Amino acid sequence: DEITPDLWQEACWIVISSYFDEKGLVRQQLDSFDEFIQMSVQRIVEDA
Amino acid sequence: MIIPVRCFTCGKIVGNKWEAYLGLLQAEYTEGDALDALGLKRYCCRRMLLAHVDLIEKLLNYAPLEK
Amino acid sequence: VIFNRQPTLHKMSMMGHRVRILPWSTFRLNLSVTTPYNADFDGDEMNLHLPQSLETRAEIQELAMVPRMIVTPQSNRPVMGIVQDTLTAVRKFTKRDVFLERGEVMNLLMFLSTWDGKVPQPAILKPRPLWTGKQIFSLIIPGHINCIRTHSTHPDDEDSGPYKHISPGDTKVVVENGELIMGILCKKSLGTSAGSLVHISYLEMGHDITRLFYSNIQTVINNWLLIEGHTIGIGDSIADSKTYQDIQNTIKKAKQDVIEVIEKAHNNELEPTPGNTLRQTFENQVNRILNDARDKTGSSAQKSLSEYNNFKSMVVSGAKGSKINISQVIAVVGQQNVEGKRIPFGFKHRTLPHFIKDDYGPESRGFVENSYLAGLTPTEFFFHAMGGREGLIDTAVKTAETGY
Amino acid sequence: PYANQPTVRITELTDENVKFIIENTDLAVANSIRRVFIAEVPIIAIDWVQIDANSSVLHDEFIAHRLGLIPLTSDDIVDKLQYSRDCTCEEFCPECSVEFTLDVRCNEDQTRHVTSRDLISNSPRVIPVTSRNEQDDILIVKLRKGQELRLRAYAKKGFGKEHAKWNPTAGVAFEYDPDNALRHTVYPKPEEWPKSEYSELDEDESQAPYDPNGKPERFYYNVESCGSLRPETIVLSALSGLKKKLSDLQTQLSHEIQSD
Amino acid sequence: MGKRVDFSARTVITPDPNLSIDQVGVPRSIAANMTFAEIVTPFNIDRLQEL
Amino acid sequence: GRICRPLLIVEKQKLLLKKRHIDQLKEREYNNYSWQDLVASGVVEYIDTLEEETVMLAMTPDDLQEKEVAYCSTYTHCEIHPSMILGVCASIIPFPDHNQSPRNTYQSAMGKQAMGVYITNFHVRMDTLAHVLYYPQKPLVTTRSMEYLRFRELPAGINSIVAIASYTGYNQEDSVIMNRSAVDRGFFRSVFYRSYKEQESKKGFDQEEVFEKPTRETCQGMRHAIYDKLDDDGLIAPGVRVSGDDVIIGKTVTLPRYTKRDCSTFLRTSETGIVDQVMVTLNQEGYKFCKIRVRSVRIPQIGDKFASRHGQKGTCGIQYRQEDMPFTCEGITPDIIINPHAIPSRMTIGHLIECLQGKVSANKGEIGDATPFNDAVNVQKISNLLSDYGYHLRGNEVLYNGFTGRKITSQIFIGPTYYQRLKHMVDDKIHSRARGPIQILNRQPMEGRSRDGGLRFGEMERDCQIAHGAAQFLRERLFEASDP
Amino acid sequence: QPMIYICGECHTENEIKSRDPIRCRECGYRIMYKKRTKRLVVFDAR
Amino acid sequence: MNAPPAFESFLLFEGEKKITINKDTKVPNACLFTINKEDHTLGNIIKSQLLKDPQVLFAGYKVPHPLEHKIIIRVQTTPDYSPQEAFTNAITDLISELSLLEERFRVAIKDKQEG
RNA sequence: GACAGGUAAGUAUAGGGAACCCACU
Ligand SMILES: [Mg+2]
Ligand SMILES: [Zn+2]
Ligand SMILES: [Zn+2]
Ligand SMILES: [Zn+2]
Repeated sequence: DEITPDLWQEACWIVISSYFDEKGLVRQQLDSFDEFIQMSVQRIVEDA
Repeated sequence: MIIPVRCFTCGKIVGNKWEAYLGLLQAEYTEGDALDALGLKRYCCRRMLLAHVDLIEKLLNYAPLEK
Repeated sequence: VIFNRQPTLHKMSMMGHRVRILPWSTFRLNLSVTTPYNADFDGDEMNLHLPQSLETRAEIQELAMVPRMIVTPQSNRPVMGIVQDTLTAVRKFTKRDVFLERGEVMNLLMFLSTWDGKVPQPAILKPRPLWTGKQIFSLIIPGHINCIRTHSTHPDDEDSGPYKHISPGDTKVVVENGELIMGILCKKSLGTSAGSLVHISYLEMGHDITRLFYSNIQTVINNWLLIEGHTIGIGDSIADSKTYQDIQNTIKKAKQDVIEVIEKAHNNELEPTPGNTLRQTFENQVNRILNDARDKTGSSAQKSLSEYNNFKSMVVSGAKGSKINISQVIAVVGQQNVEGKRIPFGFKHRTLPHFIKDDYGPESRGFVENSYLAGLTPTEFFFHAMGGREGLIDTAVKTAETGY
Repeated sequence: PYANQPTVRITELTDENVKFIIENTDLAVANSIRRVFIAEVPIIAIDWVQIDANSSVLHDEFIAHRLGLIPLTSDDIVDKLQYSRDCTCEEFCPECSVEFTLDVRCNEDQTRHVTSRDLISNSPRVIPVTSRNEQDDILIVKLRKGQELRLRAYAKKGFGKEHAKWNPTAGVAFEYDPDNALRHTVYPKPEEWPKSEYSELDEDESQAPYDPNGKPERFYYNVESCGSLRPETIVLSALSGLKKKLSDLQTQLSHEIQSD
Repeated sequence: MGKRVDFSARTVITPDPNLSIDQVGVPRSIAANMTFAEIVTPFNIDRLQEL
Repeated sequence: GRICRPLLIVEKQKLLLKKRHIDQLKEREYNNYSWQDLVASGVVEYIDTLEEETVMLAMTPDDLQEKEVAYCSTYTHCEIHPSMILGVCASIIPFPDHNQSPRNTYQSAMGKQAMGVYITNFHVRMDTLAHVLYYPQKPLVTTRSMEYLRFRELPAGINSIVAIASYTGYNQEDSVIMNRSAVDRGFFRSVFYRSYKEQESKKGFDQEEVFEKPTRETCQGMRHAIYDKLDDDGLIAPGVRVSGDDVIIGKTVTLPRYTKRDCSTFLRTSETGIVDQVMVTLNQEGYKFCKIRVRSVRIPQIGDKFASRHGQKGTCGIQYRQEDMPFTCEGITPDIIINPHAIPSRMTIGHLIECLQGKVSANKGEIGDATPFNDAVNVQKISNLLSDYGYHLRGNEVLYNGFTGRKITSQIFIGPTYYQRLKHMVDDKIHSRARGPIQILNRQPMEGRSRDGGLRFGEMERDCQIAHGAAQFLRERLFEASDP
Repeated sequence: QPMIYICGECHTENEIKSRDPIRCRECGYRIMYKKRTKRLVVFDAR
Repeated sequence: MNAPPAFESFLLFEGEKKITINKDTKVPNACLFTINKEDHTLGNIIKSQLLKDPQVLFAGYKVPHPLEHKIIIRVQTTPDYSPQEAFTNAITDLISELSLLEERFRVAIKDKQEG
């Protein structure tokens, strides 16, 4: 059930692999722009 | 982008080795074993093969400018 | 042509040169002139101005030419000197046990431009002719200048004890009648320092003679270095297991001392020194302990160094590096400091989230207990990055301040 | 006051390399021989290229560079060939050049490998090394469908000094004093230095005892050929060319002295 | 107090031990672009004519 | 805008992560288990700085491991891996934890300058400026992190046999000697693409622009450059050689040698190459709009900038043919030689370790791992491995002087190392002037080499000349040579 | 006179005349490329 | 742009003397041979042969500048001997060396080929 | 009328600036 250190190296690197597969590298840019378009524009229009 | 024709250091022909190296790799030889089989003794040539990245396939993924 | 490198800090930043046209697309400089220009070949670009009239040409030829600019009025001492490979090579060359065969002396002699054309009597005739680097350098030296210097590694007690004029280590330089009688040349004897051999050459012989002197030193010593060889590698960074163990013991003892001091301070048994709050006193004690540990470790590493070690070669010749540098490479890197203090508690009573609160230990406050070769644990790496950032910022600000 | 009496021993000989030893000769002579192997042995290689069409992902200079790097069998044709510059023909001629033509077009969904096989020579005696009759052909470029590559080239004589492509050798291992008897090097820790293949020493021993009267003899060579020439051909041509250079120098010296 | 000036070149610098300290290597292209005015005299008239 | 990083959660003294999680992640392709699933399961958790202030964190599970004197024993999180603290540029550095930090900082920028394959589809992009290396190579020594920077897909640099030795002195002061034979074989050769653009504007019926092959009899503003290279459309064709100040886009404008003024676009002065390709379109306003991409093959030469991954940069001092270069007992010769004087003060011990492990990996037929904080890798282990392959355990070797064949008294450190050629090339910086065009406002020399400008004899230069006392030279520099 | 251009999308050849609005007659695509010149071009294989 | 043509290394430019002779006035019986489009190969072999020659008080070579392809050989002989004669004899002896080595190598290659 | 071939006559084969940004030593 646990992870011995020898396994732990590969385990942590697999974790990082999955993280980067999921997210990418410009995830912050893409998510910020997507949130802007999706929410903020309508919020501004309504607040007007 | 493509396997260099000669080893930069010593000048041994390696351009005729990339396909065979890939064949061995898919034949499950380790990289060192494949290099030895191809005869790349000097680590200059071994580098020439190991470090190579054949970008030409990615380049060929694009359609030509002309039909 | 006048030759310049921004920023133009002093007179020697702009100096005259005679043009020689060679194929490729760069200005080719002699290595010596780099020092006055404060130039390195890391991509530095330089400007060239061509005087257009005979009057300006004469002005430059008589005032700004590098030979005339050899000695600066700023500190009445030469600005250029033998540097880098040439300096290390000459230090090795002028060692006592350097002997040259007929052919080797042959090549070096003809590279010596000012040579009179007479092969000197070899310092050894039987069982086989052999010259010495000292002989060849005596040929290089111009005129009949007399000079006395001391090699960098010259022990002080030698001057008092016996063998005063016959150095067991050959660490005393004596040029007489323009002949290197004895000693190992180094930065002390060939660099910009006052009373250096180049300085005395300029003072006695003409600036032109000193120019030829520089050129001959560089050419001959480089050609000999072709044979001699000089390198640096992991072998020169490795130390013996005994010295590794000694350094580990020193570090462990220093850590234990710091722990004892911390425990005493927490028990309140510690008391402030005059003119210092208790916290200042505690910091002073910790810093003193760690500095002593680093000094002891560096001394141990330098002792462990062998005569073949290239780091020691280079530091001794004065071409590059320092004993502190060798200590950092071999033994602990040492304490990291920001604003002249240990790493501040950026977090809440914590340098990093990975330490308990109110931890004033060496590791907690950023003491790199590992040598560069041994690598750095992530926290030590971060703290070292902080220190380097401090240095870079200091540079980037002092540039503008000093310019103004 | 006169020449040595060099002797030779071929310890190995294959189609791709020759290993031998030369004794009773000067280190200077040995090193010059090595340098001639590397640099001053004539060879035929592509040096003129005209790209009628090139749709490949690679550009014309890239393709020409690879074509030049391709080696060509030059066992005897080079000797007959004269340097293009020396030759009188206006543009090119058999005496000074060899023509090649390449023309490929990818008309299929699978990648087409334009290898040295496609290099069509005019003189059968001169051909790509791999095309000779297992070694595969030297890849030049890959073409996806709808692509083409047509070009006409000329290979001429030349030696490595002018450009590495004429260099025949593919690794010239040179050695002498396997055991460090002459002490030309200095091992701070000789024990930790692996024995040379030619080393003749007991394992406990690190290096031969210093020889004050020693001099570099028994130079070991291992010349690997790039397939352009048989290694023995490389060695013989190198010696011939060095002798030729010395003879020409003698002629020039005689002319100069006679004029003086 | 400061100006841009003609007859000035600029380029990267590389080491060259084989040059006297007072010498400077210059590319042929820069030398060609640069010219120094020389007055004609019977002494140098032939040389300048050849130039 | 609140920054945040992931962290493995710790309860009591054990990670919430488990071997089952690791296996599911391994099989992520099929079972579709993913990082999002990890986050949902709650093994990992995002933490920002403010929360970090209270979090108690551990390097690795080793800290969680019980100890004779428990330091914390109350951990709450654990690093996924310490190396993650680095960024993109810093990640490509092998053994960064063996260098003085400022050198890592320098490498962070020299990496940005390295030439490689900036994008797979470069063949179509008409980017204003681009550089493409002929033979990129993934480094023989790689941090695990570059697997995600995709450096393998788009490497920028070549693994090169480097000997850290003094040789003829031409590599002194951060200079590097280079193997001319390697350069001939394509070592570090690259191609430089420059994109020019032009458009014909019909702003006014009175005055309009047109692409064409102008003729002296009609148009007036022609230089002596030949327009034959152009075609009937005022555009050059691909595969055409071109030199500096050579018209490439013949354009003309209708005046209010008659009724036509030349507005053609010439090739940048001192430049040369071949027209890679031409594209013709209409801009937003229908006007004809042509972009021309021109490629020039840059062979590395004296003065070109190169750099390792360890803050060690230098210009190619000189190039020696293979026979001139020193050689091992084998035929191997160093592609590059770098003065040893770099390392002492620089503390780029990572450079040396990289060279050693590169030799090891090349001999072993593998890719070395230079992940920073990896206890499993150390100099002693690397040296033992290297010795196993019949080499000196520290990487030293016996080299022979190329010119004379004689052994070299010292044994040279030599081995593979990843080098990278920076965009700044001497050909793009060389510049000189003798009475070129001058500014309009003041008649002083123009600025910038693209305009054939003149160098600035600045205030400190004036002051240095004042100190020299060269009054006449100062007068010439500031008055007679600038704007009499 | 002919001035054959290759369309980007359909990769089709088509003549274009001066003052002619740039648009592939075949696909209405506005991006075209000049065909490779016919001039003699040579490259020493250095 | 400034890169010299590769052939320039070995090709004598129009009107270039392959070899030039001067007398080193500093000492008697001393000559300087400036050889163009030559390098360490010839320089080293000739120097070694001359050093082998006993009458030669002085023999050596150097490359004044690597970017240039010229070499200078300084040779001083005994008064009863000429540097020109020493140079010629050294070249002759090297030529004999090469001829002997060539024929012996041919013999060895043949013999290895048969077995 | 068109179109294909030939003969004769005329035509065609002077230079930006600012701003900002990035990067460099
Ligand atoms: Mg600099
Ligand atoms: Zn190789
Ligand atoms: Zn011909
Ligand atoms: Zn279309």
